[PDB]
Amino acid sequence: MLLHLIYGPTCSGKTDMAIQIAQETGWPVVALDRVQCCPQIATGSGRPLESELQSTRRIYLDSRPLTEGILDAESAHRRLIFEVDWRKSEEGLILEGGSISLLNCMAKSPFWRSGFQWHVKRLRLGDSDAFLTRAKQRVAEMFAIREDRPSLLEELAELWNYPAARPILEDIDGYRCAIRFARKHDLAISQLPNIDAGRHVELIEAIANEYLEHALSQERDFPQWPE
Ligand SMILES: Nc1ncnc2c1ncn2[C@@H]1O[C@H](COP(=O)(O)O)[C@@H](O)[C@H]1O
Ligand SMILES: CC(C)=CCSP(=O)(O)OP(=O)(O)O
Repeated sequence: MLLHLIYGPTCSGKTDMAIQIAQETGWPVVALDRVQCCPQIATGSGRPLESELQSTRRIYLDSRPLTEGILDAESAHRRLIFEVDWRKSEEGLILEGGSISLLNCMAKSPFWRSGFQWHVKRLRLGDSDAFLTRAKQRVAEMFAIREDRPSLLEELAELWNYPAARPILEDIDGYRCAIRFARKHDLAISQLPNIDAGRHVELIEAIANEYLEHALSQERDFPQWPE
């Protein structure tokens, strides 16, 4: 089997790159992401829109309530090995994502050491300013009110109802920022999606800066995959 590994920092265009290869080849893409396995934060966690898949398939390693905690990395790694192992008859698969703890498991795992052909692509963080520009547009996309999917702020207000979701979302990019932003301005979290004209802009810029923080960590902690 051919495994087309696309990894790299947040807001690097990885997902679209993967969808395009998947349109051409017909192969599924397995999301190398733990946080995307909670569909209740589909939007904030980066899941492509159903419209954006262009009819390609995108495979998550689990589907789990947020309050069950984010999928741990060794469990996600067991799962990934299984989604690849039972498709072993197929020409190729696309593995795309930015999970730091999960890429590190793949790099320690003997499973990948043997038995596959590979095309490996590592996307890198650009200049920070260009990064923040892409980040801010991404966040505004995740903030847009559509008919077909809850916004980030809507996902957050829904879950804030459940006290056990609170600690968990405080450890997730975007959400952590949005929560801190609410307390900073004395806003109920319920209120974030009604927020004045130019406070929308502060919050977007604040999240983008949390995304770049994360992308810096990804660049530090990522494995160096051989290619
Ligand atoms: N898709 C995602 N969306 C939001 N935050 C994420 C995402 N993936 C990782 N994180 C953050 O980075 C830490 C996850 O570690 P990892 O999966 O090992 O990169 C999480 O604890 C979140 O704080
Ligand atoms: C880490 C966050 C906020 C979203 C996950 S999707 P990504 O950000 O890994 O994706 P792209 O490189 O934009 O496809």
